[PDB]
Amino acid sequence: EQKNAGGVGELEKKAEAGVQGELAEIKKIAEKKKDDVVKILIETVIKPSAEVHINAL
Amino acid sequence: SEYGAIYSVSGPVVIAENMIGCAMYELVKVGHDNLVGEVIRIDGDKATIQVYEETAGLTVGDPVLRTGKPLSVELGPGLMETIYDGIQRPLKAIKEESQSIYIPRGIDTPALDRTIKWQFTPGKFQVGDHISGGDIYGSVFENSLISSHKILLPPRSRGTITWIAPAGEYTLDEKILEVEFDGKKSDFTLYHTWPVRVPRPVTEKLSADYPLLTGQRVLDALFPCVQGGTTCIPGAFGCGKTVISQSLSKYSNSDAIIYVGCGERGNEMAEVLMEFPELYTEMSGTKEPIMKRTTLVANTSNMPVAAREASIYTGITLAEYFRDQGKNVSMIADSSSRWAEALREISGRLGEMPADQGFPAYLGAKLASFYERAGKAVALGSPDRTGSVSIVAAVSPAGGDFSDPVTTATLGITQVFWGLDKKLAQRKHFPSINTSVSYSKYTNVLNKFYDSNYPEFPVLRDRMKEILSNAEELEQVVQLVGKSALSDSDKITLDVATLIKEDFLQQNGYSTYDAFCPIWKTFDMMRAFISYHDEAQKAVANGANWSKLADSTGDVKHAVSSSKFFEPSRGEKEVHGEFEKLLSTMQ
Amino acid sequence: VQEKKQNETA
Amino acid sequence: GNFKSKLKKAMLSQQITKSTIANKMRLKVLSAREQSLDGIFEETKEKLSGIANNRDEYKPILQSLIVEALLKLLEPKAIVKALERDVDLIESMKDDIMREYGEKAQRAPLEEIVISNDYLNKDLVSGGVVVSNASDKIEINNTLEERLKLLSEEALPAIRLELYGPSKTRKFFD
Amino acid sequence: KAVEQGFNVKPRLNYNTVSGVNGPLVILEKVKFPRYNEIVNLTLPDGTVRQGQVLEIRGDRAIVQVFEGTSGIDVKKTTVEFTGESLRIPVSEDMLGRIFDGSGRPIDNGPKVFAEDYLDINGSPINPYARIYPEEMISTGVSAIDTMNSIARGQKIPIFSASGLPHNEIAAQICRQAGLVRPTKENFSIVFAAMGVNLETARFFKQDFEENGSLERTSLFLNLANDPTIERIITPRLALTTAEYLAYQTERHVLTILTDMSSYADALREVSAAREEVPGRRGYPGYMYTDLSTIYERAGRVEGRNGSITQIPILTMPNDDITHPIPDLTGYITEGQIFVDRQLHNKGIYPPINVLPSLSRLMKSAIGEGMTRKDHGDVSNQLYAKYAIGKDAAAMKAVVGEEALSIEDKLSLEFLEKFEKTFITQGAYEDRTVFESLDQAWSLLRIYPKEMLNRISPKILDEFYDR
Ligand SMILES: Nc1ncnc2c1ncn2[C@@H]1O[C@H](COP(=O)(O)OP(=O)(O)O)[C@@H](O)[C@H]1O
Ligand SMILES: [Mg+2]
Repeated sequence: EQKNAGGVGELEKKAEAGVQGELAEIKKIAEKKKDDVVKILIETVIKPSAEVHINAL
Repeated sequence: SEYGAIYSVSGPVVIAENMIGCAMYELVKVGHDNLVGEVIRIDGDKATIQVYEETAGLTVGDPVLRTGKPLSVELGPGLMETIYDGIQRPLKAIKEESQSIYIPRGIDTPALDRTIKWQFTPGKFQVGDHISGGDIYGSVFENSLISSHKILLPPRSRGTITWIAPAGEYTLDEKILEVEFDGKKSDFTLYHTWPVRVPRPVTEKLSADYPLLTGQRVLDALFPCVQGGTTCIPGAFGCGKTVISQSLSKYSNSDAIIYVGCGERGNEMAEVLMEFPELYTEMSGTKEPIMKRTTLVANTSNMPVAAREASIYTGITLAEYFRDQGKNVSMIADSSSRWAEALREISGRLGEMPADQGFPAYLGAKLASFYERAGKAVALGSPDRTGSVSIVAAVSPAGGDFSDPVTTATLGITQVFWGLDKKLAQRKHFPSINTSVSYSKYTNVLNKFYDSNYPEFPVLRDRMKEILSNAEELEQVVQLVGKSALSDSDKITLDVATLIKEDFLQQNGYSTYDAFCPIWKTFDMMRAFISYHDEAQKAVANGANWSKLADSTGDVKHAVSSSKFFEPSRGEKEVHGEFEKLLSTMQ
Repeated sequence: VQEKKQNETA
Repeated sequence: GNFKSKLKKAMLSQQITKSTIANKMRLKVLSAREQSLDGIFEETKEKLSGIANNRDEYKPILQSLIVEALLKLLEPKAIVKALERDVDLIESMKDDIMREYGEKAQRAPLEEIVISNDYLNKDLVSGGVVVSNASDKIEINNTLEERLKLLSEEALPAIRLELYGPSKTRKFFD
Repeated sequence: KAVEQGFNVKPRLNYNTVSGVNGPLVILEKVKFPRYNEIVNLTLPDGTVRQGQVLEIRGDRAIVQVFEGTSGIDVKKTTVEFTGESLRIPVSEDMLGRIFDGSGRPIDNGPKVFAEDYLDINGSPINPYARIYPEEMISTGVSAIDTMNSIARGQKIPIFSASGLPHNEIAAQICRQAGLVRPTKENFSIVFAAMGVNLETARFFKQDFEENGSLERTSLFLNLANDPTIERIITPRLALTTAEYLAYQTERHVLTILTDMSSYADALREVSAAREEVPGRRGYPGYMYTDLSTIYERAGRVEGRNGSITQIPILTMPNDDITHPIPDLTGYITEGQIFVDRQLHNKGIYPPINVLPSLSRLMKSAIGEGMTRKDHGDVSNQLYAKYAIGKDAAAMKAVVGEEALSIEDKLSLEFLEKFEKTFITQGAYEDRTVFESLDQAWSLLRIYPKEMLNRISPKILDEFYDR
């Protein structure tokens, strides 16, 4: 019965291949929407919220 | 201006500055969310506020708006069959408005539904008549159980009815009465607000003389309460203080129930909202949901500690309002020790000197003032009506110790003490009432009632108390020296007391035959048990062997024990067959 | 506790 | 009994190997997503540096940052740490900053603005200022790097909606 | 959307005005509009960053409790930055299958959580009108719980144990075997918070989640006994905000256990003593019922969401004293308690659950016609009656001997031996169905004659007493 250790040793490199589909999808989504995300990030960073505290009157 | 500023925040206590010209116990809106709080102390321009919401996020400098009014409760139609948030705002409407499973901070919702049209019908007063506070100037049909909700003038209002509305359907905001006093005209709708911290006036305080017939044999027979009395139920954390409270709310004589959950589970206020509609009362002549006459004041433990105090005021004020309509209300306050902990938590964060166990020195005064609101009274104004407010306060002693400050104070104040025993609750002996220490000071007055309905009741009660005390003292001996070293009389006493405990005092509150036990059934069972004891004592007194007689009369004992199982449904004189099928089948 | 409160915060 | 226990141990070893492989795959997906987000933020940092290097386009931003920090401090006198690149640019705009703080705070104009001789580390800071109380105790780090660092945490749930859209299981939002 | 408001930069004030450090507490002196309950970041002279919670504000003064401890903090070079918000945890369904600090930082070598939201760890009390009363019984597999202390899905029932007792094994068995008696048509998600536990306790729980494949469904929040003490005041709220997000936000039936909730009480007393507040019993804070109820009551079901939180806090009673403040106030807040007993444990029994101090507040409604079985309540009550009488027969035999205890006492001694050694005794990984456990209860009540089973009504005594 000890032979199943090799069987589990082979389980890696199988799901490591199945997950590459989702990894590629992540990369594609990044390449698509990264420009927009960066645009909003920049406009938020340089946009000033120059207002005093509410309680400062 | 009306705007002070938050100076300090610590737990539920907010100290605000620029609060000069602020009155004690005045409501205030704290912060930008407009959290409701009450000015508890004034020191110069600094006002200390107990916030009734979560203070997380409150900033120093946040506005504090005076409202000019005390913590008030709205009183009028639409009050039964409803559950409220410690303060007087409604939880169902809150859920419907916020469309969420939480209670938003600072949400404002009118306490009474202002869109329901109520069928007002004017009373006996006409234009030009003089009206004063408490005068029933009309009635509305609220529900099939509360078929005539009296419309009373506010207690502190007066004048000559300049105008009275005709019979018809009016919302709560529609004007119903105009009354001129000193040339000034005042307008009265179907509801009015009353300060929850001021007791509602009465013409005179009567003497409570009618029993508060719960469904429990031990509480009805051994330690009775009256309508208008004060009782406390100290106990540990699983001995049934909340099951007793709910059974009383279900089967008590009270025309209305104010169930206050001051710092309790939110699944125990949910079960009341689930079972009371499914439970019905034929006190109106037809089965009407007990919920139709039972309102709720849900303020769980996860909910602000400072609203555990506004939960107890709201409940007693509602009971006083309904007593002012001629009703015999029962306020069930589960728990009074959570309101005392809230005052211990406010006092500790407030700086003044703590007492014996951190409680304020004025805890006893607060409890006394709360319990002094209960009683039988003639209601202010005409028609002449009489009402009563009973208070059933569950105390939760820290560790089950009855020497606690809250428990000692309540025992000093209350007239009935239904002390619960944890050991009995573990055996599932329910109700787990400690007969050794529990007392009822209303047994003397109830004499009259018994002399009018059950003359043997006081004597039988005293006999059963004596038997139980003897058996308590004797079981201790038997636990060490054995039962065979006792006299036959002592063994009879032990057997009788065991039978009483396991069949008379023990009452399954979640069954059909023992969910409720009417007083006639209690009296019949008491007579049966005492007669069995007398028969055994006589049989052994004139010469007999109790050891064999127990086997000989085993079936008579079985019948006495099974008297418990009679269904009360076959009311009165069908169960009363036990008068012969039990007291003549033997004895 | 009482002594601390009285003699430090009063 | 020993044989049964040891076979149970073998089965549990098999199951644990399967579970560990699955967990490492899940963490691989999560780390890929995190690295994509980090790349987005790195590009944003490069763009912020570029904008900060454009003096004419950078001057209004720098004034707005200084005025915002001063409005948060609400101190009569302030100190401004800035890149040695911007000390000259800030010196030419002190009057504008003072007047703008006075008007936006509906308060008397700022009494005094020091420009600290301790310049921000140009290697790490690409723009903006650090505005400090007169005592140098209380400060606000209104730098482009710090602003982006704060946004990288405040805006994370919005970036996840932008990139990967709504989640199928979140049924109740709040 | 609501997430769109996150695209906003809010600069933070960095103060450097620390004026005192005593125990957990740091006092900071010249705050501008201090905010109650706000979270702050203390940068130490060493440069490490710690987090703290503003416990009190007074003018310009703020009192902050530092979760990671105040060691190494000085008044000169320590700066404190005020974030302006309370403590919010990032929450995604990708939290399931992950391990975090008591502060919510990943310790599985994975990345931070890609948040779908930042949810305040204090939550909000559920509207009592929005609550559903739990009535779906969970077969824990343990006869001492299923047959006499039956747990409903959505119930909050801790395990009152003590030290040297197998309360971790009992909780692991419950999590391992838990399921509905009548399945609706799925496995629980699990949220495990550990406060001040050993390393081998955490290892036991983690590897038993490994073994049963429930770790992919599990988020762990491990504050071990070598981690900061004050960080234990946030661990159970970060774990109950993650459990809540799965329970209502993702509609996931979840079972969330707050192991060593009793340890959290020690941290609450440490903070309270540092604040010199007026104490309760044994020095514990006078507000410990309100602090333990803001954790215990974050369980249950709600009307329109098909998810629940079943909470099993684990609580070790000092000196096995149930009147101690911690177990006492838990009993007054929770809907029952499974009482792990040292007398039964020394006596060789597992699970050493003493059913007499134990209770399930939601059992009455979870058992009966059509949903477990008709004899379940009567059988349970009769078993309690006979066990309470067998334990008093065994005390009378210890001082007096068998020769002077009645026949019923002998029957109760026999009942007590078989109850504890055959019914309450049960191997680990032995899953008994509520029906097998009722059949075994009927076999033990047959020891007695039909006439002394006086806590069973004649209808039930008729159908089951003779099978
Ligand atoms: N009269 C009774 N009949 C049956 N069970 C009862 C009775 N009284 C109490 N119990 C049981 O005791 C449990 C705990 O008591 P509870 O009502 O919560 O009171 P407390 O608040 O004092 O703990 C209840 O959930 C119920 O199972
Ligand atoms: Mg209670």
